[PDB]
Order: sequence, then structure tokens, then C-alpha cells
Amino acid sequence: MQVLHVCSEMFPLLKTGGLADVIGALPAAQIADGVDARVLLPAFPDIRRGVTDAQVVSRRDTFAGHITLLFGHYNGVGIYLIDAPHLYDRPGSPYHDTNLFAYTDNVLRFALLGWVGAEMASGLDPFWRPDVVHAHDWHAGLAPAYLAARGRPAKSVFTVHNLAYQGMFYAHHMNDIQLPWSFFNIHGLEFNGQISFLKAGLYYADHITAVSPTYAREITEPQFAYGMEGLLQQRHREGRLSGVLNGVDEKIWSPETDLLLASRYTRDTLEDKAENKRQLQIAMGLKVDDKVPLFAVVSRLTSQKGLDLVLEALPGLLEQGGQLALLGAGDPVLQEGFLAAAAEYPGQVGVQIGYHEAFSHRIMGGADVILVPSRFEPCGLTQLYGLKYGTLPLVRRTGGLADTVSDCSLENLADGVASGFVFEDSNAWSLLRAIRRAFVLWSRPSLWRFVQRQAMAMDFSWQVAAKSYRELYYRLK
Ligand SMILES: Nc1ncnc2c1ncn2[C@@H]1O[C@H](COP(=O)(O)OP(=O)(O)O)[C@@H](O)[C@H]1O
Ligand SMILES: O=S(=O)(O)C[C@H](O)CN1CCN(CCO)CC1
Ligand SMILES: OC[C@H]1O[C@H](O)[C@H](O)[C@@H](O)[C@@H]1O
Repeated sequence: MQVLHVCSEMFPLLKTGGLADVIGALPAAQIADGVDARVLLPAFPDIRRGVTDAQVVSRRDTFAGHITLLFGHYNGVGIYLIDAPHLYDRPGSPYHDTNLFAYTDNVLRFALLGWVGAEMASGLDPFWRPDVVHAHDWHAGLAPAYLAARGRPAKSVFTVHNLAYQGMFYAHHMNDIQLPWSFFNIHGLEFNGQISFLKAGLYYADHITAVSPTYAREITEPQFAYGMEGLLQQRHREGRLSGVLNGVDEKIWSPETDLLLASRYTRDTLEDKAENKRQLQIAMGLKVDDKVPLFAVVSRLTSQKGLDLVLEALPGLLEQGGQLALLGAGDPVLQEGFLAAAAEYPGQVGVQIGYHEAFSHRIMGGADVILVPSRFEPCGLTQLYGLKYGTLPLVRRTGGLADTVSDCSLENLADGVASGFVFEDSNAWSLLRAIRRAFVLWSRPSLWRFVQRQAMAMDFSWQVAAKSYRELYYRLK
């Protein structure tokens, strides 16, 4: 069974969110579980420089100009790179320019990604051909469309990591992407009078996967599907929609071996976590104090994440004696809101705006609680990292958060299953009740430790997840 993943990022070469973590870890797990998995990425500069053994496979002309298909390895997995400097050799984000505006040729940049994924099924590489093309998110959404147009020389799965990003382009671009004009149809890639790469992925794939069992249910609802729900309801009925939960990469997110930490620690030696908290407090300019709970955020700052609710709730949190440490980047309103809070409450609120990979580990390893009050959350990895690090997640019951965190209710505590704090509604009052629950648990240190050890006993394994994907691939044939 040979599978090609088609996507736009991969940890540690290029990362803007959880997708990169998935692509950095899933393929190696699949290989251990008996599927020959390879990855296809655009040759963005950070990616191209990471793959040092890359060699030329072939040159092709394309609706978007010439490519050199390269192939090399990273961490033992086979990586194909689409080297097309006129599209991909640009500094910064792969998705937008430095003024945060989408590149005007994005339609071509990402249409090409899907085209190469499909061409691989037809022998673009004379020595290797995938049985299944596994496309991820809108960026790779045309891969199943190009496959369909060619008579489906391989099977395809499309996985949604986030349905809010639709890959919308003006209809006239049908002229530019070398797909049959008949594809521009509601029974096709058309959506609200435009081309949607997301729609294309959802429509043309043999099978759709979402990144948690409950998100897969949620996206059949208007509230989470933003117009796509009719298609997804139909595919559900056809047995062509399922959920497979992400794992966590233990090479990188384990307090037991984490080299980025002041002090490594384990489920049975949580006293060794204390030094990380002390150093985190110092680093953030917070009062150094082990008697007080330190809440944390490591997050993109967009409305998805419900961090406006944290701002609303902050005074109540501080009033009860807590501290906040936030690391994040995104909406300037949020950035300034949090910067203003750090200014207003020095020694109680520490804030760092920007993307800092190493610092996220130091937060995860030192904080007592990780706040993930999401409006929607296809899976969420930060809460999984919190569980593994014994930093209790406080989450809204939605998407993967609902699948992975067990509230500290009476039953869950009595059954030995409690692992964090859960609230229901997207408002600050509902958040504040879960925050109070945390303060109550904090006042009972031995119960807190009991819950920490349960959180750290939870397992989210890529090789287990790989087993589910493998069943899917063989079923498709
Ligand atoms: N500002 C940041 N600095 C460092 N890492 C970040 C930052 N923001 C998010 N991350 C990391 O990016 C990943 C986010 O993944 P996830 O929780 O699935 O949410 P999303 O993909 O929606 O951003 C995690 O590895 C998280 O630690
Ligand atoms: O905003 S764009 O649609 O132009 C580009 C991407 O969709 C933005 N993202 C969302 C988060 N991603 C990785 C997080 O898992 C994919 C890049
Ligand atoms: O699948 C990896 C990640 O993809 C998306 O970015 C989602 O927002 C996040 O919930 C998920 O964990």
C-alpha cells in the first residue's frame, strides 16, 4: 500500500499550526504500521533547505509554468518537493506576503500542488506511484479534482483539518487551472458563485476524513460547516465521511525527554516540574510563587480560539489569585488587548506576541493549566500537549476537545477518569465557572495531583491512528 500525502507544511521544516505537527509525525507512524507513506510539499525556502539529499526526479511544463520535481528524505521519510521558484521561492509565510495580504497568484500556487499530487498517480515519478492520494485542507483540495478529471488512476482521501478556510477564488480562474469547465457546478467545485478548493476536496474525494470523531459529526451541521453541510450530510449517508483523531509526536512533546525544558520530569516525579514554573515566572516577569496557579495560552489569535473570552474573564481570574502567561500571534485587536493587560497587571500577566517554538515548550512545561476556550476546534493539539505535560487543560466542549478531555465532575473523579476542566457555552460566565472549578481543585493539592497523573496517563498515538487510516486505504483498494 503506497500513499502520498499532499499538503503545504511539515514540522520542523515549516509550521504555522497543528497541520505541520501532523504531517511531521503521521507518515513515519504509517510506515511502522505497514504502509509506504511519502509526502508532497511545495519547495518553500525553509522546506527546500531542510531536505539536503534531494535529487531530481523530473521536469514538467504545467498550466502554472515549469516544475522540477525533487525527491529526498527527512527523518527517514520520503519527501517530494515541487521546485518552482517563480511560485514558491518567496520569504515569510507560504500563504501571504509581508503586509499579510494573500499572494495574488495563490490560485496557481495551490492548484499546482494538487495537480502534482494527481500526476504522481500517473507516473510523474517513474519509480514510485501511490495507490492512494491523501490530500490535506483546502491547499491540496484540487488533487481529487485532477484525479477525477483523469478517470481516477488512484483513490483519494481528503482530510479536513479546518473547515473555516475555504480556498475561495473567482470563477474566471477556471481558465487558468486546466480543469474541465463542467466542474464549475454545485455538483462540483462551485460554491457561492466562486471556485472553492475546499469544496473541490470534499466533493471529488473517494472518502472524507476529519481530524476528530466529533468534528466529523459537527461539520454535518450548518453551525460548523458554513454552507458545506448539505454535501457533508450526503457523504455521511454514503458512508464516505469519518473521524480519525490526531496523535502527538512523542519525540518532541514529552516532558520525560524534552531538551527545551529547564527540568525534565515524569508522571511519577511531578515535583521536578516546579523548577520549570519558577523559571517561567521569572521569564514572564511574574511574581515567583508556587502557591498560586499559573494559567497559560499558546495559540493563534483568531476568533476560532475564543481568546476574547479569556480577556473578559481575566479580572475574575486575577481576583481569585491566578497568573496568566500568554504566547500568541494574530488579530491585532487581540494582540493589543493582551499587551494592554500585561501593562495593566505587571507581575500577574505576562505576554509575548509572536511565534516562538522553543518558548511554547517552556510554557507547556511550567504552567499549571492550559486554556483552550475554543469556539470550534477540529482537534486541538495544545490540549493534548497539556495532558501529556500534566498541565491541566481547560476547554470548551466542542470538536476534539470534547473527545479528549474529561471534566473533573464527581463521576469522573470517582471513576479515576477526570483529566481537566470543561465548560459548555462560548461566553465569559461559562468560562469563569470552569476557572472557579480549577481554583477549587487547586485548594486540594492531592486531588490536583490525582488529576495530573490521569491526564498524563492518556495516550494519543500516531501508530494507533495509522491503523485507522490503513483500514480506510485498503477498503478503498
Ligand atoms: N505563538 C506560537 N508560538 C509557538 N507555537 C505556537 C504558537 N501558536 C500556536 N503554536 C503551536 O502550533 C500548534 C497549534 O496546533 P493546534 O492546537 O492543533 O491548533 P491550530 O492548528 O488551529 O493552530 C501547536 O503545536 C502549538 O503549540
Ligand atoms: O488563510 S489561507 O486560507 O489563505 C491559508 C490557510 O488556510 C491558513 N491556515 C490555517 C491554519 N493552518 C495550519 C494549522 O493547522 C493552515 C494554514
Ligand atoms: O489537525 C491539526 C490541526 O488542524 C487545524 O489547524 C485545527 O484548527 C486544529 O484543531 C487541529 O489540531
